[PDB]
Amino acid sequence: SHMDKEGFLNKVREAVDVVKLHIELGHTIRIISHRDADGITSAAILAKALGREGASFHISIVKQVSEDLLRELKDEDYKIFIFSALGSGSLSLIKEYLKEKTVIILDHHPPENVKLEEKHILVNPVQFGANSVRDLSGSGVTYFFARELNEKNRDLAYIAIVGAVGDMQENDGVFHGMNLDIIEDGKSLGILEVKKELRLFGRETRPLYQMLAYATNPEIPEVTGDERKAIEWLKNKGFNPEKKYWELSEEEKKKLHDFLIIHMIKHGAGKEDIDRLIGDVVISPLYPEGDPRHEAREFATLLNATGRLNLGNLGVAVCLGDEEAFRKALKMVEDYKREQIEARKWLLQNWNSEVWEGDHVYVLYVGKSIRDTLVGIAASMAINAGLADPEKPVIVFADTDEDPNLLKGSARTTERALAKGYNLGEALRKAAELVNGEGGGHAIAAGIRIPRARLAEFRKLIDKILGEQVS
Ligand SMILES: [Cl-]
Ligand SMILES: [Zn+2]
Ligand SMILES: [Zn+2]
Ligand SMILES: [Zn+2]
Ligand SMILES: [Zn+2]
Repeated sequence: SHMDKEGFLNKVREAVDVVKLHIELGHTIRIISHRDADGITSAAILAKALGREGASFHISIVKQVSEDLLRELKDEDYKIFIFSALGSGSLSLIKEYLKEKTVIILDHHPPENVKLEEKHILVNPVQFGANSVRDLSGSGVTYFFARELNEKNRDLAYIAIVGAVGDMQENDGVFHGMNLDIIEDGKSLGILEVKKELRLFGRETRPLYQMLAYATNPEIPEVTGDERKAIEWLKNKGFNPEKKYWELSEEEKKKLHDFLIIHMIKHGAGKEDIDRLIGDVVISPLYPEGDPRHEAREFATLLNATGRLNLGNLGVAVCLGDEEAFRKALKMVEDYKREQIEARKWLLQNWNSEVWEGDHVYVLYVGKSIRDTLVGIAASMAINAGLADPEKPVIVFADTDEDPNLLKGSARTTERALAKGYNLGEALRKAAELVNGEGGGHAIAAGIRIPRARLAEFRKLIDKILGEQVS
């Protein structure tokens, strides 16, 4: 991909001029953001930037943009609404319910192909040639929005990268697009640094054997999910398994990298998984070593842990420096990682007996066996554990926490399937229209909410829609 970076920044300037019209008049800025790391960092960037301009703001951290949400926002008396890290897939609904309000969309998902009214400004790098999952995240769009508003907001560069890491925008091992420009801004201020290290969770707070056993993207053969074998392997290679990765010297890290690469080669791992095991890791000298805020992936996991318990507002406070909010949030990470471990064990046990395999898709309905906010991780795990054909997309459904008759689904696939022509966001958007649902997202990763009554109909429908995308 090749962005028109200046054309995108010109659009950012247009949105900044609009929001300053309302700041001048003392209008309270209504902010709607997503509950994962990309949305939480986005909300904190807006909260800090708008605080620097003396503006007032009201933040709501939500699970998605829905028609039910927009009907609630229609009755709110705010003059301007800012959607961050979401909203691109709901332009028609935003046009309908917020017609007489000013709306700013700071997002990176493929936008719905509809025209907007003059007071609804879409700020999306995809419209300027960006790859939606590599070149910039929602926190990155919000960062450049904040930077154009005030140059001092460059000190939010690390927070913006935390959201990009939460969105796995360095999933192939390196950063791309305007994420590299954010990194340069943070390096100029000395608030972040890019290392070439093991790209796994647990650099700061986990012992080495849990860092290896937790690895699911990519998995480490025979070691993933088995802390006892991880301990044996580390000791056999001359490492203290209880030591943390940050406590290793640079010489020991390189020795660990060599052993892991040899291990994956000996067990037949693919080249793409080997090449992304070691790569860009962003750390921040603003925080001490051993603190999860010191590394972007641990920081993002910490924020996701707060949003998992409907406490994303606590995660926003952590980004803004609330140390008491940090002390609470730190106690939420362990149960978050444990639930992912149990989710993988449930997948390995029940995939064969429960999965619905069509000609172009896997559809797995877990009921409540996996939390609805974890179906995206579950779908990726099925691919990364070898349960699913890499060229066949995986959709995992779970009952929503709020409505047992409503399902939340996440679709995930690989680059090999994208080469076949599959586009999960486009397919889910079309299928949702036919079963009274709401769906959309990236070509490689998308989500959908449908009534539980429509599950059997949806499986036949999405299999047909995906099959027609095949080039
Ligand atoms: Cl999703
Ligand atoms: Zn160019
Ligand atoms: Zn997303
Ligand atoms: Zn995002
Ligand atoms: Zn690149």
